[PDB]
Amino acid sequence: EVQLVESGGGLVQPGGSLRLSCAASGFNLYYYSIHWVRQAPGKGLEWVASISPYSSSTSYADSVKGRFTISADTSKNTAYLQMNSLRAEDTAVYYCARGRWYRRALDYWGQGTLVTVSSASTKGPSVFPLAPSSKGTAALGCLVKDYFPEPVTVSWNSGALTSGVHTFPAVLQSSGLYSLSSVVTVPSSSLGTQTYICNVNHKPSNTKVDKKVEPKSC
Amino acid sequence: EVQLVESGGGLVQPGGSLRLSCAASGFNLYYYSIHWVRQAPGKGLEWVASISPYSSSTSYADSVKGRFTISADTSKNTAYLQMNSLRAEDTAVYYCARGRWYRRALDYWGQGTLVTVSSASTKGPSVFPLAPSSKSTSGGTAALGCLVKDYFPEPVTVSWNSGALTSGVHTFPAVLQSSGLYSLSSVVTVPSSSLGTQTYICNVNHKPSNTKVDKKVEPKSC
Amino acid sequence: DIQMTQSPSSLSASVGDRVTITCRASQSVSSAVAWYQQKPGKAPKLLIYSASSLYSGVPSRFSGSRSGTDFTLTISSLQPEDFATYYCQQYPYYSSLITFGQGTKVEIKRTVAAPSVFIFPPSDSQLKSGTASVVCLLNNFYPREAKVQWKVDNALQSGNSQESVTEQDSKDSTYSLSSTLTLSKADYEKHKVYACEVTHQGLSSPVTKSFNRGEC
Amino acid sequence: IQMTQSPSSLSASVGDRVTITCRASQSVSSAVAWYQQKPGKAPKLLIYSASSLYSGVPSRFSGSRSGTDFTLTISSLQPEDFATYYCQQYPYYSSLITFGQGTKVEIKRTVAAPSVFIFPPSDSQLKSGTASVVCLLNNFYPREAKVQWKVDNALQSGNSQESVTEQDSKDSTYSLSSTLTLSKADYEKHKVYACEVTHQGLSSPVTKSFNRGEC
Amino acid sequence: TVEPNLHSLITSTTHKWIFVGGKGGVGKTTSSCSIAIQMALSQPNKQFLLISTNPAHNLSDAFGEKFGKDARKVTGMNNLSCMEIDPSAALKDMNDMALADLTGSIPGIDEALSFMEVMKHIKRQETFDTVIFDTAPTGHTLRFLQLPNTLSKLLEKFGKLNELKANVETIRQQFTDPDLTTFVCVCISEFLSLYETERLIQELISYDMDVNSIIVNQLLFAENDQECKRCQARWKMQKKYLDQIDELYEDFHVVKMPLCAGEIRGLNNLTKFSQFLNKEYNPITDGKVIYEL
Amino acid sequence: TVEPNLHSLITSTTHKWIFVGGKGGVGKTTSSCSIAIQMALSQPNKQFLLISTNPAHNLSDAFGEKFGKDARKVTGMNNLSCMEIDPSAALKDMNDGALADLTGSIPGIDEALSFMEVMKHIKRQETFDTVIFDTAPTGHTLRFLQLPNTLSKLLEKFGEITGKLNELKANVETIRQQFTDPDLTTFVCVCISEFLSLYETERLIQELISYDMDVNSIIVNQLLFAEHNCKRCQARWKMQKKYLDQIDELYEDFHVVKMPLCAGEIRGLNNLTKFSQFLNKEYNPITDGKVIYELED
Ligand SMILES: Nc1ncnc2c1ncn2[C@@H]1O[C@H](COP(=O)(O)OP(=O)(O)OP(=O)(O)O)[C@@H](O)[C@H]1O
Ligand SMILES: Nc1ncnc2c1ncn2[C@@H]1O[C@H](COP(=O)(O)OP(=O)(O)OP(=O)(O)O)[C@@H](O)[C@H]1O
Ligand SMILES: [Mg+2]
Ligand SMILES: [Mg+2]
Ligand SMILES: [Zn+2]
Repeated sequence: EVQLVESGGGLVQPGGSLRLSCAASGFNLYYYSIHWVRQAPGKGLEWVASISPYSSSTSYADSVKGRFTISADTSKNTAYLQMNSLRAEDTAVYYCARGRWYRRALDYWGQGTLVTVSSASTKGPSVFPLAPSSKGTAALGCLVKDYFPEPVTVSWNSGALTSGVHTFPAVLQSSGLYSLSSVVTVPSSSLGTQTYICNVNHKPSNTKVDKKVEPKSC
Repeated sequence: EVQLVESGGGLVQPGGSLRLSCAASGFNLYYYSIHWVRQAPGKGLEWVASISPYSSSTSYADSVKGRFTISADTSKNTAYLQMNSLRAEDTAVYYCARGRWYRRALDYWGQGTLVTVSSASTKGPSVFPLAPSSKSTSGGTAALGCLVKDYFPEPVTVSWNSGALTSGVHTFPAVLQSSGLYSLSSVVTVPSSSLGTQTYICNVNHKPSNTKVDKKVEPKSC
Repeated sequence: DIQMTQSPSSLSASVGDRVTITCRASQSVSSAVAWYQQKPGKAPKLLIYSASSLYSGVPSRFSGSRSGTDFTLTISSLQPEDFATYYCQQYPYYSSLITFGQGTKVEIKRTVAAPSVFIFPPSDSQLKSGTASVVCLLNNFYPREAKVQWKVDNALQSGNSQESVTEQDSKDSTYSLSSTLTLSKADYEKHKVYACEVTHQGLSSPVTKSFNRGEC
Repeated sequence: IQMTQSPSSLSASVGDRVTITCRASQSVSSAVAWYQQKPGKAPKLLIYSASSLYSGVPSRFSGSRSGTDFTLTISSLQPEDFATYYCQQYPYYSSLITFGQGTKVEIKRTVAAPSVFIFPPSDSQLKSGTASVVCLLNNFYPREAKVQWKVDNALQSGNSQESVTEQDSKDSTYSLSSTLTLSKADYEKHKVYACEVTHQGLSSPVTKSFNRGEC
Repeated sequence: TVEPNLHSLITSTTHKWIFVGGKGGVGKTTSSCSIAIQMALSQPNKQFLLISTNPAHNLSDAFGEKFGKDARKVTGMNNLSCMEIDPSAALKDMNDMALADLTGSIPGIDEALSFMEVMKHIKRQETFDTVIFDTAPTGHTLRFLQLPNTLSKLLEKFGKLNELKANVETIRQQFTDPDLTTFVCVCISEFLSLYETERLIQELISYDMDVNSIIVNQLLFAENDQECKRCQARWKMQKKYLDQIDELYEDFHVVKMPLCAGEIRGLNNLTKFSQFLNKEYNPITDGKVIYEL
Repeated sequence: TVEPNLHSLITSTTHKWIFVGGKGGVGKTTSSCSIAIQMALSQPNKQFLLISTNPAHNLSDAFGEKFGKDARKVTGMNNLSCMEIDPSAALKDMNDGALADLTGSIPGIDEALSFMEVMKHIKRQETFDTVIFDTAPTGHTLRFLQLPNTLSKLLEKFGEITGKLNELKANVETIRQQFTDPDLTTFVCVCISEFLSLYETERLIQELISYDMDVNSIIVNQLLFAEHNCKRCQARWKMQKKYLDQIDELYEDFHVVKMPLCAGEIRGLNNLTKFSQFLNKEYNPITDGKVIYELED
């Protein structure tokens, strides 16, 4: 059974270097072609490089030409992607794939490895309340702002409130930090009598915040 | 069927040139080797030249090396032997024979073609009697014959009494004389009693000169 | 320079429906085209190679065809596991390059549903930190297409808001959307009225939620 | 490279086992062939590669090799087998083809003394300017014989030529003619012309002679 | 336009240079002889030359006639001639008109004397209408075809010399013209042939050499056969790779040739085999022809 | 008494240069790999290098691992290394580049860089004990072998028409004599039992002998050994046996090694290894006839 496993992904600063590996099993890497395909957040597939050991040939997308170098080690049945002069734009999940001499279609893919290019250092979020308006259903939530890196997990009333909850996908801000809002709709009558606490756990910074969310005291 | 046929043999002057041909049939000459082997009068076989068109290779005996050149024209399926600076020593029957790329043994031969090197001009023979002794009887019966002298070229055929007398007849092989002309004797032994009663005529026909001679051979008039 | 123009960027369909996705090559690439399926967070799967050849193990409901520079992916009878994003791909002989289409997202078709809209002023807590975020919530709506515009004192805004949308709800197949307007505490305290105007096909004219700065 | 064949000649009878050998000066592996030739005809291939029988050749013909020594064998000689045989080498390392000296296989018969005859030159020939004296050795065996011309008891050398017939098909004997050639001048200088025949069949040399112009 | 035959090429009236090449043993010589024959038969009004650029020549062995540096007509044909350039003889000849044997033994001299034949042939046109090249195996044919591009770069930087530099450019532009020059790849449906043929076609395209014809030779077609353990095994192998060739080279003329039971040698058998370059071979129909040699 | 195998060569302790050549497609690469493997297995204490002088290399394709200008070990073996000379990269290496690439496209550069490989190996001895050459087809291989003799004559005249060259001049002469030493250098001819192969092989052997290259071994490859109802195999086997007899007769002083046409494909260390054993011990069609179907796929 044929399979590929990517490794090497991690966090580096803009202008820095990083080397990915794609270890193959179930087939001889020499008689095939191996390709790197990356996927920036919310965007489509972008081929970056190819290597054919059998014809000593390599190929690169102009977007990475001269910065990236693809290679293969037939003895260990493994391919590599040497990335230099990395930029924020290079941030994406990097897949490796095969790869036939008579068919440049990609039939086997690895699970992918995440490459993040940013000068940002690890930082915990600030949690702000999205208080329900005083005057059927009502919407309220928590604004989880300015954290890094991904991910962040949010709860409501320690996991008791799950129905009606909408936790939005994080957004990368111009600052280089992420932000998301988690909202929930509840009965307007339960506004003052029932307590709502969102529980936000940012593991990479070890910050846990519980923010009670009540209306505005006029 | 596989066969080779020589042609080109004839008379040339010493120092002159002559070109022999060996036409092949029944096989394609390119994939084979062709060889020339000659045989001088009374001598053995002497390989002179060989050619392998398939390998562009040729080889020669030292006796003919700078003088002979062997070649082939595959379009007409024929091999050739170009002879220059011929000498009397080169006078012989020239055979061509075939060899195999894997076996340089000679399996197919032509009938042979005759090459004669001499400055001698075409000339008819003189026939002289070898008269029988009247009394001697030098062991057994009596001997008489005809000397056919100074002719060229070969051959000469001799008869006796228009073919009636064949028993006891010995026609010797021709001899090349130092003059460049040939000579041979035809002899026969007959009864001494029949010497004066029987007539003996040898019949000498030299075709290359169109001279036909009948010579009666009687004893010595004392 | 070579391009593969995929269309549409998105299309809605229901189970049992016949789905068609097209991809047009800028040049002739012969039949050197493949189709992939990708679900979010997972690696793509090969469906079709050589324009119309079905890859091993792929359901027969998947089909490919070619007409000139136009390539078509077809699903005969859409199944629930077929909802995902699809990409066309060319690998022409003359080129070492591999170029992908923009992709086609296949979503679940539903009846139109109007968004209930909510606006949220920046908390006192945040303003103390120096910044101001205003959130407009579009909840449980369909289809996805909708227009949100921030009007500060009836003035149009640009470049200071970001939208984020949830995946289709597993219960009712609707979307929810958050639009976030971020201003510095200085600029926020310049204007008074903050309004979010929501335009959606399910609504009988645009709905507008708003609030005045410091009106409790 | 040389191919030394032996014997130059050998006498045998029908049914005899005949053996002919050829020694290569160097090793030629098995690259040796054997041929049979009858007078006036092209040679025929009998054996190739030392010991391989060529197609169509009778089984009584056989070839063998031992180092650089090669042997042609006839198990039981037939009448059609009397002829001359030749070995031939075609070694791989050489472009050259070389033949052995040949072996003449003649028919064996009992000793027979040659009957000798001398013939003076006719008057007809003398008119033309030259003089031929002919000595005839008739029906003898074996082939070896010695002829000497003596003019006035003086020995002659280099002015005579011999010619021999092939074995007679009826009695297998040879005949020989020796011709002494003199100018008419040298001929008419001397008186006694004698031909001396030495043969194994004679219990001492025989001499036939004549005196010039004594009928 | 992708028909699985060379009918379009055999009846071509614009091509002046036809190269036949590929990995060793696949059948360059047999195919280049077959193509030359088909063109000669199809175009009685045109004269055709078949040159061998492989030092170890096989034209003479294939036809059964000796060819040399001087072009000779093929016996049995009125408009087809072969040429086997002999490096040793050619250099002595150049010396005798105006060290030679040594230069004749130097590696590359074969490619040099081949290009000189081409170069002097062009001078003649400015004769044969079309020239077919029985090239050497993949490695050295590439060196030969780079020679125009190679000579130009070397020659210009170095600096009658202008006339020579003009001639090289003439060859360079004619070899890059798809209507004038094309390269026909011959191969077999075996693994080691797959990667070298592909590697060769890709390198040729980078030289701007037109290649749109691939001859797949020595195919068994065993399932179609009279009916064997080995043949079915090897055909099973051949059919697998054959499907892959069809897929990758869909823009190429893929012409398939059967493995004959006899030997393709001599004008007759070469012709009878060459007919399958014009009209494709049908194993169901034309299966008898492989034993009629 | 020349056994139909290369056992004497495989177990040879004197041979330093082993050339494998012949007409195209007969099986040069397959055979040169098999000889290299057999020597490596037979003589574990010696290091073996397998160089490809054929510009279109097939060593990497045969083993399934990428080789280059720098000798690398064959995976699965401890004493066999391969080398496929790259004219382009090698010249770039020596220069340190457009003009370098330009010189790299000149015809003959392949044989020159190969000779240069031989030449630097001799300097090494004065590395690997034995070097096997997977040569290019007949035509260009001969020119390569003429290179020692060509350089020698050319070199002195060079000196004239013109110290470092004098050291070079001695090295070329050293190569010249070792290639003419039957104990040090030999040429193994590969061929198939076909009509067109016979005349080129013969033509090759004769020319090699004129160069004083020792040749006493012939591999006859791709043999059917059919002798039971297949028309084509029997027809072609009938053809093959005929020419096979002709080869045996002409080359009686040679090691004539006969190799079967396998039903599988000879690829990888394993299948090459499994095939090469028949270069050491003769192939028996009745007994070892099963091995032609035992090739791993
Ligand atoms: N279709 C076929 N059927 C049967 N035998 C063939 C076929 N094609 C070629 N052959 C034979 O196989 C051998 C190889 O063919 P060929 O000589 O033409 O290839 P090649 O490419 O020219 O070789 P090289 O690289 O040395 O120049 C030849 O003996 C040829 O007769
Ligand atoms: N005994 C065999 N049995 C089966 N297949 C073989 C055998 N020998 C060689 N082959 C196959 O035939 C093809 C030719 O073999 P090979 O590559 O070794 O010849 P070559 O001499 O190296 O050709 P080239 O002239 O290009 O260098 C290869 O695909 C090989 O796998
Ligand atoms: Mg060829
Ligand atoms: Mg090879
Ligand atoms: Zn079969």
